[PDB]
Amino acid sequence: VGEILSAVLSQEGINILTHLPKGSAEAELMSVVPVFYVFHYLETGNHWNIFHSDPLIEKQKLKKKLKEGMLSIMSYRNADYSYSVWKGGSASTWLTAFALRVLGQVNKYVEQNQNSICNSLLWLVENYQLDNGSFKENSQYQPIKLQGTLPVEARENSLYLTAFTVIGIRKAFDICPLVKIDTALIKADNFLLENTLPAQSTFTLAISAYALSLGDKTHPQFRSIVSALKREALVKGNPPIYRFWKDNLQHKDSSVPNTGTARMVETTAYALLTSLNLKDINYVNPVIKWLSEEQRYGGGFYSTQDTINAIEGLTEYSLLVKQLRLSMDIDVSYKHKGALHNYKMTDKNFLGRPVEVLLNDDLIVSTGFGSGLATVHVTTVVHKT
Amino acid sequence: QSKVRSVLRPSQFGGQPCTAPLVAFQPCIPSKLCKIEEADCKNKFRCDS
Amino acid sequence: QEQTYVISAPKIFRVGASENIVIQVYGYTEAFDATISIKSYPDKKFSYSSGHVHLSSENKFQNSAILTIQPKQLPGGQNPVSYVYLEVVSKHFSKSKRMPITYDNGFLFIHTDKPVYTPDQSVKVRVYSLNDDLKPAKRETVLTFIDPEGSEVDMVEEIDHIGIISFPDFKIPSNPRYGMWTIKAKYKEDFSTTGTAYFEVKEYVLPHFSVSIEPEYNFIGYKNFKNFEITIKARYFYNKVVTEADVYITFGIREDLKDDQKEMMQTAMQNTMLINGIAQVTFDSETAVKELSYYSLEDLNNKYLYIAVTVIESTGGFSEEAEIPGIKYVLSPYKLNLVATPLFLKPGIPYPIKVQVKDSLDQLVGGVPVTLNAQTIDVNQETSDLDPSKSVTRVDDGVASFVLNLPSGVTVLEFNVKTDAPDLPEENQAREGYRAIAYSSLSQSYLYIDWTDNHKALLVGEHLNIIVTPKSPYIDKITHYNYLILSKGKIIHFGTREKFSDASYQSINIPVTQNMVPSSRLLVYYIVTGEQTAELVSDSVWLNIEEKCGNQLQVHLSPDADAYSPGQTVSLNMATGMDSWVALAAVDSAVYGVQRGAKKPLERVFQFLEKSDLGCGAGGGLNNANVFHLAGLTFLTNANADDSQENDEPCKEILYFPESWLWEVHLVPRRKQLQFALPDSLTTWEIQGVGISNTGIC
Amino acid sequence: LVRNIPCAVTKRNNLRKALQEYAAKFDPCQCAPCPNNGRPTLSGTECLCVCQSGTYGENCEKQSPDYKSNAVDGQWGCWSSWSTCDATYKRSRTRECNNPAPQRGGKRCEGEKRQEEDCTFSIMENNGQPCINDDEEMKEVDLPEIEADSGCPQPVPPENGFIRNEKQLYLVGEDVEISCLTGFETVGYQYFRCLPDGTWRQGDVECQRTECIKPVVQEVLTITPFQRLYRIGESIELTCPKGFVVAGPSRYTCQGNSWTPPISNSLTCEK
Amino acid sequence: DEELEHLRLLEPHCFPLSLVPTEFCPSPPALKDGFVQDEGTMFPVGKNVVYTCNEGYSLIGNPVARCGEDLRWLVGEMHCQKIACVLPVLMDGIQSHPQKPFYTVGEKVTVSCSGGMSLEGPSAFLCGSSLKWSPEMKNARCVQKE
Repeated sequence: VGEILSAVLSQEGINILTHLPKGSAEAELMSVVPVFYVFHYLETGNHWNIFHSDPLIEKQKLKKKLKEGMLSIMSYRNADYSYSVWKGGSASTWLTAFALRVLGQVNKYVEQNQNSICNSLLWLVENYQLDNGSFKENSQYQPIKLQGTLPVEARENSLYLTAFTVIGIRKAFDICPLVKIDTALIKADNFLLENTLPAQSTFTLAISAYALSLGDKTHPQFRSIVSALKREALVKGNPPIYRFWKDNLQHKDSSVPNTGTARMVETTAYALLTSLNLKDINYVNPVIKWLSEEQRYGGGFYSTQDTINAIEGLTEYSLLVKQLRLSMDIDVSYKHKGALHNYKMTDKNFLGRPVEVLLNDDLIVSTGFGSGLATVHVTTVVHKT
Repeated sequence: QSKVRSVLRPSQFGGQPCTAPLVAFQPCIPSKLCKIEEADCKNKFRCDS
Repeated sequence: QEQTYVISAPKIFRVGASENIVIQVYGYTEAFDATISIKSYPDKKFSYSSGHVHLSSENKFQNSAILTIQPKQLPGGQNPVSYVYLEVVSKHFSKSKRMPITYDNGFLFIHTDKPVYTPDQSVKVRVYSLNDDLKPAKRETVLTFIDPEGSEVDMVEEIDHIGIISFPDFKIPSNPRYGMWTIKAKYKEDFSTTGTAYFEVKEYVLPHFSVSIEPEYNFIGYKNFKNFEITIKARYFYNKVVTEADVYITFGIREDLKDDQKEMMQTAMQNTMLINGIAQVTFDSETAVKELSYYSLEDLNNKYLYIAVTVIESTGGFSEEAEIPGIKYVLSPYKLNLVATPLFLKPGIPYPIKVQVKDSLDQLVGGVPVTLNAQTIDVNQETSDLDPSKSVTRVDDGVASFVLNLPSGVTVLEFNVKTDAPDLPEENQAREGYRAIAYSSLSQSYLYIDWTDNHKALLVGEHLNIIVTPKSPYIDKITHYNYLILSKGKIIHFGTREKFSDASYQSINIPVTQNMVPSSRLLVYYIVTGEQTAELVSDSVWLNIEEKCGNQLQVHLSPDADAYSPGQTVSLNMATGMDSWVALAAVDSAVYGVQRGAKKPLERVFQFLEKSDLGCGAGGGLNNANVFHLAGLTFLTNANADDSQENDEPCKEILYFPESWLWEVHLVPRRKQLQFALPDSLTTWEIQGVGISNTGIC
Repeated sequence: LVRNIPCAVTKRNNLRKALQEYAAKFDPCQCAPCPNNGRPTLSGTECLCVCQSGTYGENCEKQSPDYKSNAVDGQWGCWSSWSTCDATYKRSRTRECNNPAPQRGGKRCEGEKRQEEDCTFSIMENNGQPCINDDEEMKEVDLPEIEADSGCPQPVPPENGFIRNEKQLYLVGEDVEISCLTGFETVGYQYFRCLPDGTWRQGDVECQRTECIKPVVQEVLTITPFQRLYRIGESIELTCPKGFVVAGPSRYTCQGNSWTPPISNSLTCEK
Repeated sequence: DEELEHLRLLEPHCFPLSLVPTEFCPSPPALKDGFVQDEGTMFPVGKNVVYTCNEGYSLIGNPVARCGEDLRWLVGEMHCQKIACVLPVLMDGIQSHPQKPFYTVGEKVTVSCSGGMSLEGPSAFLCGSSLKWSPEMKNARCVQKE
């Protein structure tokens, strides 16, 4: 795996566990949503194997607060499985996709009634899909800037919203894979792949890159958009020590956390998430180094989106680093005969001695679940007339 | 390492001044290293200052 | 500023080494203790080592602490510790300095039983493994074979119990890549030293006779371009001349010592008969090249004459191919360099200068005439000149020695040395020039080592006798001067040399010890505190010591003859000064014949031990801090000096028919006899014993 | 002004924070009010009064015959503490402007009674501030490395291939693994071995076509998208099921060569 | 009272010094077939000491001990392995003639097989490492026939 650049939330993530009042005007949502993410982060690591100090170890109480959160958010579900900013508010597709994202993320840890997910997904598809402009938003009358970003408004607002909704669906369709939801993903991914490439804004480019990374990681259009994003990147150092993305100069004013720094962090975290999904650790590392230096984006996070996406990205990166840890006992065995060799591959002993495979058998190489990544090569040497 | 205290009220109208020092400093052995960098301002002429 | 101290330390601490740190204090007269410690940096929190030393009149206020940074006490992990605090504490002073540490303790010598292997052979390999003290390291060693692809092939770790690590035989993989395989050895654990060796995996047959191409010299210029005699000799490895053979010579104009279009010279391709094993030949570049190619002159060819030679026995089925990869056509053949020349003046001491003359594709040219001319700059730039002295280089050393009587007024000398090449103009007889600067004493408080240019190697157990004169305004106050003897990084000896009543001072009379044998460095220093201000005054000289082995292992066969006979039972006698391990290897001399100049595995091993010398140059220095730094030391002092200004670039100044058998390791308890049958090969068996004991490798 | 120094941005933000704290600690709001509506000022830890013209003495205590005006001007009180974050996660703090209360026609306090700040929270573990400068951004346009190691540059993959493990420079003997885009599959030795010379040992690998991606079209539809990927052999209908008239052929199918239809054009039906 | 310790710790030469240690460990513990190669009494708190084995042995593990602030020697796992080879691996009862519990490095063992039986193995081999023969006496058979 190479350099495991290690970055973590402080125990001051008690700030997120013990978040600002659960008040009206969706303040409840801001309070509880981050708790899912922080629970996931703690799950994805030693944090509930060990705290050296200031322990958040009472994962039982944390899970209680988590499910009380999931209750509070399910409260926001209207009659016909839309979500709304208010119990009686205008049905928001944005909010609904956000909820769906949350619920999909958490369903790996708390089982929840998937029928509601199916119904809200097919609601979002059938009522608000339209061609070229998927998941077009029903008027919420205002951007709730505390919860939404402030997108770019004139153009690619629809590319933003399609990206957001595709992300949510990709996070939730895995737990209700109804066929028309897949058809809707085909539609939305195709529209993103076609519309995104001449991106006006790095923010939109980033988010849509992410959304497609959830989808066909290997589509040529996707790889083009990636190759763009990778060039919007800004760096320091001859080999980049830090890498990040900024647009519209929303960076001159980074002294205090604000909408500009919020957006910059958002688009960076999307880029990062993307990369992770590409599994491009060498790329990722200087982005984790940037994201972990609070000062470079004004100290704290501002709004929800930046914060959640940053926590997500650190979670994923942790995950990835674990998955890459080489620990792979590789069986090689002939097909019709006994075992031939057992390479006990480990980061202490990553090198497989060349083994002679001179018998005429068809040759099998296999490994368990194991861990990490290896490559096995057989060379065939023969004399041809 | 520094140490600080606050005026709970200032002296005024000729009352007794805050004769004691308001900030204190003590030698310490750092646990960490410096990460400051040279100016290294590319083409621009670096004065001796 | 009467009360002052110097603590002198190796410039760099080797982890796991024992670093002898010596403290001198001046102007105290009451005895006091000091502690010298190594503490973790920057926190000073962990004391890696500490030494309590008593400073008193019978000590003469001079003592040393043996401090060792044990490797497992450093935190390790993802980051190595690059720095540590050397600290001193006493009633009178405390100071601490950030010292660099290096994880580089000891030496790994990889001995490969042959330079060359066919496939299907196993390369027997063993590593000789020595501590920084040149003792058996007893560290397990990771040994890594790199195919010339550079791909890692294999790793094997073996416990070191002995200072000899007999690894399992490495069977050449069943489809190797031909050419230069690499073996890397590393200590498994903390120390990150490395050893490296190479072996060529090649399709070959042992050549039957050593065809030798021996040009008069490795360059062609105006003298030779018309006529260049080149001698062929061929001898069997049983060393009897090839009494007759057909010699085929072929020539090429090679632009570079690279894979090339050789532009072979059919004009010059030639035959001769190997009269009694020799054939003198000459190549004429005129008739060869003008008759075949545009090039009228070596003005057009600052290039190489390729030559290849086939010797066919003429009355036998054997044939052997020999080559010279290229002989340099050159307008300007030579270059000067200094050897062992400090470039620092000692005003009033004869300044020795030694230039070597090297040719292109450098060898020592031996007999070139050299002249040296110089300008002498006195104080206030009062400039003057010296007459151009001439000397011929020493034929067996390449060195033209010079000595300039310098007035004590000289502040800097700048001198030029040029080849008086009789066959060239100066415009081709290359010329060089150098600055030599005086010690730049601030007080003018100088110290000189009166080392009489004794570059002839000193003999172990003889008494050194170095005169030292602290010429100072305040010699009234300089009761005594201190000396340190350095060998590798370590301060092996330190002491003090009284002023006699006459104001003569004791010589350094100490015997040269076996721990000095590769080389040593003498540094000499005093603090004089005239007026109210101290000056640290110092000098050093390079000491060339004989490569005397400590155990002096010697190996001989018991019978003797012009030649033994195939299968003859023979006794090998190993006789040693002390109990020793000894590792034996016999190889067929032919195997080196597979190559041109294949160096014996442990060539010049003392010249590798020399690389642990932390100093550079023949001694001297620009300044007291510079004298210490170039000696490979650093110091703590309050005497108005520090060497933190002294950072510099890395310093490069120069000063049955087996092919191998007997691959064995034996305890030789001062004497041992082996018996074995000599194999059936009619060849010279080069049998190499390598001793290992508590006194290192021999 | 902290603008052109090493770590300028770090020290600038530190000194902003500092000036906040310093104001908070030494603002003359905490002085007792000066007489005769003089201005209190707090030099270090002593409050001094700056006197209105027509008032004199060390603390303006006595006034000239013309200073008949008895109006008391309402100097600001100290800012209350920031309130706990509200329903919009804004904190706010207020200063009454009571110190003294404006009386007998004295001027009201000029500055805004209330200030509001968003609650913004530092969640990352703190190593301590990095030294950061106004020069610390550069794009793609950064200089190439000297690459004197001579480790191989990133190779050009086969067409329809991509580099699995992209790196800016590869050490000698690194496998770089080629892999084929969605339509395509690696047949052969997908791996290139970075040789010490910086040549790649171009592997015997080519991306054959197995699949065809849902085609781009000149229209909102003119199609039925049965799949994202249609196997070699399967077929597709470009179709305009109502009102609009076909201006191009309909049935099309994946051959592994390419799409039989035009890539640049479709039925261009009237919708 | 902040003066009483902190400046004495930072600038110890500036106060009445007390340089001779006051807390000492006991003697380092003994070692089987080895010894502490050190001054046997001077054991201040925090002093390192290092063990070595007697001649014919190698110190496996960590040679280094430290006198803790508890006045106990913190010492790692360590053991003196003998240099000599273990027995040749008698998988087939092979009649090793010069039988010993241990065989010096470079000592030649000679081996045969019961008469009428015949070793599929080298009759002689030299010890190379305390756990490794040369040739590798992992295995040799006896049952074969002349």
